[PDB]
Parts: sequence; C-alpha cells; structure tokens
Amino acid sequence: IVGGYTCGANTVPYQVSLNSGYHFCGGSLINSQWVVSAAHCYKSGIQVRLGEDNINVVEGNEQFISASKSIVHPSYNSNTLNNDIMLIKLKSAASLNSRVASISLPTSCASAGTQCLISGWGNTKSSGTSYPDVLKCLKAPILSDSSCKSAYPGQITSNMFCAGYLEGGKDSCQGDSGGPVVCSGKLQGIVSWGSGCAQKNKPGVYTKVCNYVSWIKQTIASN
Ligand SMILES: NC(=O)c1cccc(N)c1
Ligand SMILES: [Ca+2]
Repeated sequence: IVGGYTCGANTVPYQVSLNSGYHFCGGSLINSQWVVSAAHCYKSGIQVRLGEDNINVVEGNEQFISASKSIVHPSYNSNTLNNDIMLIKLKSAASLNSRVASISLPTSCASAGTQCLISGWGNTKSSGTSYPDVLKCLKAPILSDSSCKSAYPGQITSNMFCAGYLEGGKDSCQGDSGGPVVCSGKLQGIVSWGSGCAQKNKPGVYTKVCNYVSWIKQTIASN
C-alpha cells in the first residue's frame, strides 16, 4: 500500500496473508472454511495466516492453516487478468473471534464514489521498494468506469473496476494482490493489477466481486 497508514493490530480481521515460506499475497476470509483471493496468486502449498498484524513476529492471535484445495475461476485469463479470482479451502475451520472474522459478500455492486478500505502488506513506495512488517490501510473511492477505461484503454472488462486517486500518490502495490477492497461492509474488490503504483492517471484495478457471488456460493456449497 502506497500513501496509506498503519491499520492497527487486528483492525481488519478478515485480512489474511498467503504464505509459501514467505508472504506473497493477501486474501479475505469469507467463512470459517474459505478464503477469496486473486487467481494470479495461485500456487500449490499455500498456508493461510489469519489474525496477523506483524507478519514477521508471532504476536499471539495468529492461526496458521494449510489449504486443502484451491479453485481458480474457470474463465480466468492469465494474459489479461480477466476473472482474477480464486477460492481457497482451509484444511480445518478457522476459530472465529474478534481478530479473525469473515467479511460479507456483496448483495449488489457498489456505485462509483463509494469509499472503500484497501489493505495489505505490499510495497509502500511508488518507485523503489520497501515492505512493511505491519498491515497498511488505504481509504479510496470507486472511480467511474469511464475514468478507469480511459486510464487503461483496451484492458478493462466488466469484471474489473478502478479505485483510488487519479492524482496518484495513494494506491495498492506489489504484495497487496489478492487482498480486500471493502465498501459499506461488503467485499467488493480483490487487489488485481495496475500500471506501476500510485502513478498519476493510473489507478489500481480490482476484480469486481459482485459479479462472482453466485459462482462463489455455488462453488463453496459443492466443495
Ligand atoms: N504494479 C503493481 O505492482 C501492482 C500490483 C497490484 C496492484 C496494483 N495497484 C499495482
Ligand atoms: Ca504475526
């Protein structure tokens, strides 16, 4: 997260870290058994880390649970990142508490201008590299579809939206991928891609979760 702030420990209790020997992506807990992330975060051997604040220090509220299965969206296109969404099932159910909690799925899509909370452990610099140990947060509005498509002509599908600031300076970045965009208490986005981070006229692009609710619910119910 570039241009954000330190969230505070366990203030985003649905945020998870995906770990394969190291943190590599975020995700969101949607029930005690299932996490949503980005398809481009797929790999085998994922351990889901819940209850984290400093990802390099055991602070006492963590749960570390191996994934038993991962399900990439059937229409995911790795060349264009269309349908950049996957589901991860936990080998054992998370123990839900105030610091490990699920986030509700949308009942409809969110409007442009709605303010959202984006979070992650990704890079905090817009040129160069610095990774935080603690979770970072950014408040940012959903941008109009026209401003999104203007910024990325030929690359935005109906399964993507932009959020952030056309002036630059505040954005998600490498290492935030797969993590949440929450608006009005619902998981509306997944950190997906962008041209650099926090650059002018290049807002972050997010997977449009509201298009996938039926797929999520049916997939979970059958797996
Ligand atoms: N360009 C990047 O490193 C990146 C990755 C994920 C999200 C965003 N906004 C940017
Ligand atoms: Ca920790």
